[PDB]
This record gives sequence, structure tokens and C-alpha cells, in this order.
Amino acid sequence: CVLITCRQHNWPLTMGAICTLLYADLDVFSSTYMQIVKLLGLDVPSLCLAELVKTYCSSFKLFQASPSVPAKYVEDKEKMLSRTMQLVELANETWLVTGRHPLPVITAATFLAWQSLQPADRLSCSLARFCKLANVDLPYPASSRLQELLAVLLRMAEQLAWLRVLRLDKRSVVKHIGDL
Amino acid sequence: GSTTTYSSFRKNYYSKPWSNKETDMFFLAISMVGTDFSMIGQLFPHRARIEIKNKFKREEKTNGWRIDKAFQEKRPFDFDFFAHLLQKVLAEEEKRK
DNA sequence: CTGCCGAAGCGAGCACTACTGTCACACCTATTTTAAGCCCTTCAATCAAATCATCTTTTGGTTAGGATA
DNA sequence: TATCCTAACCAAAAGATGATTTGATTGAAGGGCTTAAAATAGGTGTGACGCTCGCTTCGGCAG
Repeated sequence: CVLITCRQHNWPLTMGAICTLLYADLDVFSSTYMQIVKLLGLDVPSLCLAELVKTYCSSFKLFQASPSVPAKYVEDKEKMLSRTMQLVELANETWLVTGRHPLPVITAATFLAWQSLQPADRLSCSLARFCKLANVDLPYPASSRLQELLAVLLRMAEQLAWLRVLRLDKRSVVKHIGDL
Repeated sequence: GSTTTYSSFRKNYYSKPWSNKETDMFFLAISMVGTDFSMIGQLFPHRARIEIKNKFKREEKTNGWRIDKAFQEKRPFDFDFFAHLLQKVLAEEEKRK
């Protein structure tokens, strides 16, 4: 009920946050949700892609220094959120989001945006090595989305000679997205 | 605990892969028992009845001809003999490996 | 030897605990075909970092290339 | 001689360089399951329900 209520007012929320409390299980509450919605025939919006990023990105601990994240890890929220918006706009039109869980897409986009804002200090990091410093947990499909997007950017790069001349690959392309 | 409680479908747990000699023994049981997946599950205590049904479904995709060939290769049925054969052949597989 | 009637005392309306049982139906048994995703080992195949074998520049230092004292 | 400077170069210091194995990364599958449907059979176990006139108490004599 609260899920549908928040959806009517497009208030951001996700299933896991709710189900952590109710002793719930995916089958149980998903089936109950389908039953209630099809019983009452109520209309309800979907999770807008940009709706959830605003609160999700603000949850990171990258915006101020800490022993887990020295300055070389600290970053400004505005730049990375703009980069992630510029990445998700690529994701959907490339069919990447349809039929998939979105939060893996957001996780991969944020990880790579943070890396490429200071890659010299950040190309040495890793998905888990990142997420643990900000007290974040990551999807396994995050790697799948990362491979997909890396393929997409390597496909993108060959269209420009002054990017093609560098013979970009997985190792190097991360620092060039600012130009792409 | 953190708000980023990732959720994904976990019903696809890691089950032990099926052995080749175990598959041969499954076909032998098809020949000598039939398609009674409950009694097969008793014969294969390592495998529950739902695993037996899954094995049937996977094998029938291409090896349905072998299912029929085994089913027509009928044999007298003995639980004790089947158990001894299973354990002995698995031990011999371990020794060969 | 009863009791009248005094003296001391307090009071308030105005202050521009539940079952509990029946009972009915949620709950199951049985499955079959998509079609995407998500899921952990597990094997098979390949990629990546530290070490080993090897080349080079200086300090110690000679012969030899050179010099003073 | 006894010694230093110092081309070339031994020897090691030290500075560093190409290839290999081993630690690590990886694709895809092993394998497992869901919604969308058709359904009828048998059941058992949960859980609906600031005074100041009025009014009260009790001793000390009259008759």
C-alpha cells in the first residue's frame, strides 16, 4: 500500500528498503502485489529512471574527506551526477535498461563516472574496492552493465580520428569519455 | 546494515553437477525401474524427486531416443543391486581419477 | 440527670482483564509451454604481475691511455 | 715507486629491461527459477471475530 502511495506522489523508493523490515520474501510480496493491483485495477506510475538517481547519488560518502576516502577519492557530487545522467541517457536509447534491473546500470555508471573524474588516482580501484569505502553494496550484474557500456564506448570511439589515433581499449578509454 | 540492500533472484542455487556415470545409471534405472521419479529419488538418495524430474526434462530435449532405448532395455529390478552398483562405480571413478 | 444554649470551628460566591470455539477457505497437490533476467559453482581459456636472465652507467680501480710531483 | 684522472672495461652497485610462469581475470555453461494461462481433485491448519454569613460540634450549668 505504501509502495503504491509513494508511486502516486512519485516519491523515490525501492522494494528492498521496504522488504528489509516486513520479514518479506520476493515471491511472497511480489505475488501479493500482483494480486492486489489486478484485484483493484488501480493505475500507478512506474519507477522513472532519473527519479531514483537523485536520492541514490546523494547517499554516497564521496563528497567529503574521510579516512576511508582521502582527497584523491573525494569528488564533487555535481560533476559525477551530470556524468551519470549523460550515461543513463545513453543506456536507455541503447536498449540497455529495458527488461533489466536498473540499479546495476546506475552502479556501473557511477563507478565509471567517479573513476574518469580523476582516473590517475582512480583507474587502480575496483567495483568492490570502491563500494566498500562508501559503505555500499554492488550488484553482480553491475559487471555485466560495465562490459556492455565498455563495448558501447569502444564502438563510439572509432568514429573520430583524433580518438581513433590513440587506439583506445578498456584500459585507456575510461579517461577519454570526457571528450566523447 | 545499509540502505543499499541489493535484491535479486536467488532460487537458482548451486546444485552439484550431474556425473556422466550417474547419467548412465539414471538411464539404467529408466530401463530397469521406469519413470517413477519418486522411487528413482529413493534409489538416488543424493537426488531428490524434483532433481529427477529436471533430469528427465533436460535429457528429453535431445536424448529422448536414449530414454526410449533404455526403457526398452528392460532388466530385473533389485534395490540392493542398484545401490551396490552405484557406490562401486562411483568409488571406481574416484580411483581412476 | 436531662438537655438548652453558649463558644470554637470549617465552608464558598463575588471579587473593573478476553476468550474461544466453529468454520471456511487459504492452502495445497499435479503440470507445461515461453522468454528475458537473475542466480551461485565449475570448467576452460586467457590475461597480468613478480621474478629471472640480461644489458648498461658509475664508483673502485687497473692496464694501459695519460699525467704531475 | 705511491697516486689520481679516467678511455676501456672487470666487479659490483644500481639502474632497468624482455620474457616466462604463476596469480588473476574471464565466458559460458553447469544448474535453477519466476510472470502470463488452464485447472479440479483431496486435505488441514490458520486465524476472522479574601473573606463573612451559613452551618456543625460539644461541655456547664438550670430545673
